[PDB]
Amino acid sequence: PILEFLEEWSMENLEEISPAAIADATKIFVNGCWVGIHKDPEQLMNTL
Amino acid sequence: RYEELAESVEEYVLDMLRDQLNRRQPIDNVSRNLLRLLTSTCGYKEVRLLAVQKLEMWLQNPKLTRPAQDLLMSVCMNCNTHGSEDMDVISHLIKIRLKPKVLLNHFMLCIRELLSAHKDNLGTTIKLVIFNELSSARNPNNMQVLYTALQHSSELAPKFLAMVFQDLLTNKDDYLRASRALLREIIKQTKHEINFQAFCLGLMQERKEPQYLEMEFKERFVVHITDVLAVSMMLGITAQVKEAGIAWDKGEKRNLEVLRSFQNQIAAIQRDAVWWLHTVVPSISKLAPKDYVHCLHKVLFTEQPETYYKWDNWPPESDRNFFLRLCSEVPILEDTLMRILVIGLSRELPLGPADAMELADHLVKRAAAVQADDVEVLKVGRTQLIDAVLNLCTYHNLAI
Amino acid sequence: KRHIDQLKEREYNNYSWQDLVASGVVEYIDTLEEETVMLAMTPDDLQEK
Repeated sequence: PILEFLEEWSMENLEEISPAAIADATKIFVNGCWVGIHKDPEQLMNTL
Repeated sequence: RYEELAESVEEYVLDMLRDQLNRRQPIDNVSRNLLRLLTSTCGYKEVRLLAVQKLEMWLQNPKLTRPAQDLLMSVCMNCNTHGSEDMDVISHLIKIRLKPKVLLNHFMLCIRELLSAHKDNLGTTIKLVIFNELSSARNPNNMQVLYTALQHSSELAPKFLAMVFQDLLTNKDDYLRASRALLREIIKQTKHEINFQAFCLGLMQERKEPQYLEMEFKERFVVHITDVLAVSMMLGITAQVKEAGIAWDKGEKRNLEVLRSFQNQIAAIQRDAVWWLHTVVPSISKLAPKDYVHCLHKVLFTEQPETYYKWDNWPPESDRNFFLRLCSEVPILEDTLMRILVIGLSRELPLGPADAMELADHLVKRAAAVQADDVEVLKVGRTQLIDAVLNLCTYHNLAI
Repeated sequence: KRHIDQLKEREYNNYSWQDLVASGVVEYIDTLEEETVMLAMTPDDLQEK
């Protein structure tokens, strides 16, 4: 359910995302494993 | 200007409305222009449902507070058809939850508008709110929503609430404790601004639907109705009424009017309950003589205190004596007296003449114990009460 | 102060610590999250201005 909620939200899985434009975004992990990155770390931390 | 093109216009609007709402957007990407368009297009139940689906997060977004409030009030004022879409919109609205005080006040005004939109909105909202309260999805706004509904309709809201309690009691499971706590807390938040007499009348009204007419615990339902009536009788006492009773016990004539009006309501409710027992209760079901006498003792508050609290233990031990004394000390009515005598003389009604006359004696003594110059505690115009009393002693010319 | 009012009248409201969790005043904290959150020792004494 967490995976589905993030996928619905503005999260981009690592395979699609451009490797270059990656420093700016904040990485997100679930149970250790890396799922993807998000441009704005805010507005989702408080939402969660 | 588009009477001939109404269907095409509605479908065409809904097309792009669905497109825009379905497009995956971040919260900040929502446009106040889009919110205004939705507000203007709320005339359609589909638009009002799509809006209420995500209205909670739109309100939570501070940047969209005013347009979202406008959308909410437009939805409320356009929700006047009481359709299935309207019911779903009400369900979504009650699911919504609002933290801010100002937002809560605006929501309450919008709920007033929604109730005014259609008459059945009141009953539907009460039913949904009480269902939510019974379920585990309690909304911290349910109590104040019901408070505002009662304010809007001080009588029809109690009536709907009473029928819903009847539907809960008819339900197979024993909702006695939950209903008692529910009404207790509801009264607590509403600060007792509820017409207890009107609510009791709503509970008293017979139900004609096959679900009630085929209920296989009719006797249990009647018993539970009596129990909840006694609980409402208890709750009728406020802190102010407690103070007035204390003052009367001490002989002080301070705020006696509150106590007198309360006792008048109590007596009227007791008369209504006696009328119901006499007329409708036999029609609904044929209770055993012991159960019928027990219910009569309860409604007249001549029953043992233990049975009152044996279920939920409420009220606490301290409050029981005071509440019982206060409710027992009430005036009597000629209608109550004549109904008691008629029931006693009624062979078909399982009440012996001796028991009926003994109960009448006890109640008359209790009313006389309410000696008050300013209150017509004992007022009877008909002299046929004497004849009925004398007949009650007739032996079956010899009398016991 | 409202919540404690209902809580103190237990065994009648069926009011539960789980219901408190639902009300969202209290929450579970693990050590990882504790690492990056300030703590107020005594609300009666610390948070007060």
